[PDB]
Amino acid sequence: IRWETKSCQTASIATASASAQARNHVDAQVQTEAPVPVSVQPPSQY
Amino acid sequence: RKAVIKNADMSEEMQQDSVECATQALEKYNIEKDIAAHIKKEFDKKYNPTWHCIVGRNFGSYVTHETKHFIYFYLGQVAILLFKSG
Repeated sequence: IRWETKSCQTASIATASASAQARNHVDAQVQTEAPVPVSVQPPSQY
Repeated sequence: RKAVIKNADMSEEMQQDSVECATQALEKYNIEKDIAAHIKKEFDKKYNPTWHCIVGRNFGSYVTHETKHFIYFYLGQVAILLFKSG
């Protein structure tokens, strides 16, 4: 005959943002040098 | 399949389990969709749903996860993103 009223509640939760990324690239530039440290005719005496 | 973890919000035991699970997945499955599916299902069974897995060589993501249930790591050249949300 005794009806008791009760109130229930569950705990809340917490989320968080995040990200993923594959490997990254970057540019590059090269110029080949053309040095010619060469004389005309060295008179050798080997 | 050498593992390198880049980011995690996860217990150490689950981190190791994730790497071992993904490592087996790559040994067993050739196609990324099937690798991802295997990994996802193993976590739903052990760690409750709802898990999601992304497996690949070229992607970015922006996702929302439940605290303590996120990891992002590589196995060699393949990235695996594993998290719970929902």
